[PDB]
Amino acid sequence: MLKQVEIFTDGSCLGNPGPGGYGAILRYRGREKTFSAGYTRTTNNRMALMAAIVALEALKEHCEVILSTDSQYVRQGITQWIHNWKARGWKTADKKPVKNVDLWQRLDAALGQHQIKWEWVKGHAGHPENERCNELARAAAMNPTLEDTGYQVEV
Ligand SMILES: [Mn+2]
Repeated sequence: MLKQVEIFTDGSCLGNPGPGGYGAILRYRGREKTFSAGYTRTTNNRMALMAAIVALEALKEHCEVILSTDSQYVRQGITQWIHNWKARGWKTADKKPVKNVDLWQRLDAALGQHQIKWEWVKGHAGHPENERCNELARAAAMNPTLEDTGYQVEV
């Protein structure tokens, strides 16, 4: 009846923009899979989206996902803009390209693959997993090996 999985995520960036990284943990009945990658020039918002995107796309079957993130930006996108974006060809109020459309569309595609249960956490603090994701994100940010291809300007 759909395996239940828990995903923890964290995006971290040394600047705005600047080197950044994402950290994600996927827990299933005890065991977990780690995901991390560093980029030379990106933003915290994009890394936060990427963390979720990567964890979700790694699932090979429909699952019930409890997705935890401390990103206020992802929370706002998910809870207040995603709906209208799709129902509008991904354009703002006065018909204009939405910021980070490349990652939001990719996330939306992965979210539609599962039964999602978002968990809006307030920072790492007392969440072992998210704290762990932050560590991985920072570590990747300090040793970036990829370019955030979908990032240009508009900041
Ligand atoms: Mn964080």
